[PDB]
Amino acid sequence: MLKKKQLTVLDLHPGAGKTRRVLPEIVREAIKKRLRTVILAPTRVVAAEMEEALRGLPVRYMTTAVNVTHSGTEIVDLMCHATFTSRLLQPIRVPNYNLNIMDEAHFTDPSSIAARGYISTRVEMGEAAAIFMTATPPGTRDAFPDSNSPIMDTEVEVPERAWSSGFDWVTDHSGKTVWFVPSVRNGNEIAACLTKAGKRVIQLSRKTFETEFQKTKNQEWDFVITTDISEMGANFKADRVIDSRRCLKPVILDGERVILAGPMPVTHASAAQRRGRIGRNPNKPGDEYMYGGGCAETDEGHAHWLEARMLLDNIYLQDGLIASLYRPEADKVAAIEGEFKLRTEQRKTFVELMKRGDLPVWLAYQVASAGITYTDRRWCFDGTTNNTIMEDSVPAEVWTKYGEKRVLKPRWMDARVCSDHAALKSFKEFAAGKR
Ligand SMILES: Cc1noc(NC(=O)CC2CCCC2)n1
Repeated sequence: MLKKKQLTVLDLHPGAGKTRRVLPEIVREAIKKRLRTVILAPTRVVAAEMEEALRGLPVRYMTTAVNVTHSGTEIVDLMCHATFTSRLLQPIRVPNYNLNIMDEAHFTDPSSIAARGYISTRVEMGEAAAIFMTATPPGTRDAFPDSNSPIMDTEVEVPERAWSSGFDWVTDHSGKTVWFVPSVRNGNEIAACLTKAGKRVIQLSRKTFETEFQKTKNQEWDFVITTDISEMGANFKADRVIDSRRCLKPVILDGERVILAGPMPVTHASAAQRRGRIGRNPNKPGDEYMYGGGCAETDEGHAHWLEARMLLDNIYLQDGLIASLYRPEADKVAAIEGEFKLRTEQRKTFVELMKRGDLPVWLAYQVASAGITYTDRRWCFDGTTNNTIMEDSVPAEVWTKYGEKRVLKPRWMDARVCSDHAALKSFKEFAAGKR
């Protein structure tokens, strides 16, 4: 496993103990061999759970999700997927880790795909070893993998709107349900319907995950309404998963705008991970998985793989060489390696628009490659009229940094900047020069 030029896919079924049993074995083995090691957690929630499984082992925790005084002599680093890729993009020294361990290595967010591309390229160059930990490696066709205890799989019509009748099985349940919805706004409507029915609902999304997930432990609940973010190692004590089997897909249209297409079927990997939230207790057979559609390989043409190429094109590897995508997922995008390579100043802008600016990768690239500096926000208002951002059927309005009320009308339209109320609120602050 740990010998150089080796990439190992640890593809044990969900709940088989890859994180709490195998990972500590690997780490103390790497420490014994004096292997400089990075451990990549998908979320800060998983990072904290890793500290529990690795407590007592000398691990440097490069995340504020853990309150640990470090000795400085640790050769094992732990950080989130996004942090790894961020540090590669920034002008700071990143060690050339001899061992690279990515947990929940199926994560399809751009910074996770890029991290796999960079790591797998170093392995292919014979410079490092890597272990990708996931029950669902890229290209999985099995949406019903093995589990610790038998699961009741039922294909059933699943609501995606509020309902008044026809779905008694949803509310008649007396256990705890994790419900995968295609979007935040879709989850809002389902959540309000359940709450009106007397249910206690917790809602999880990417922006609220590292805070709202604590509620699943601190208070009692009946339903968790979650987007696909809970595919990344989120553990619940539930006995039922309701799966719409649907997701949104960011799609670049004509190379000039990003739309959120769908909802449309999830991949087999996503369906397996959603189902894999339950059936994890061998002493509690008969957890239920209700799914409301089929699977399809909807990661092809998905904007995240193009955005991953935008990131990797701007990460130094060796002279002019450029890291390739991890080969099992390299065909999901039609992109020329290097075509998004920016020069020094435009690359700095690109990085700042993604970090401080909190813009989607694709949008950050359009602005940076147009030669616009980070604080120049005139592009948020000089787009075409079809690019007018709407909220509550009225055009969105902000006060510009000059003190002028203007309609939000970005030169490049990325639907992710206004996918829900919170997203648009953040983009309005950006357009106003507030960060
Ligand atoms: C999903 C999604 N939304 O935005 C992003 N941005 C990035 O992954 C860029 C990386 C990560 C941190 C800074 C550099 N991914």
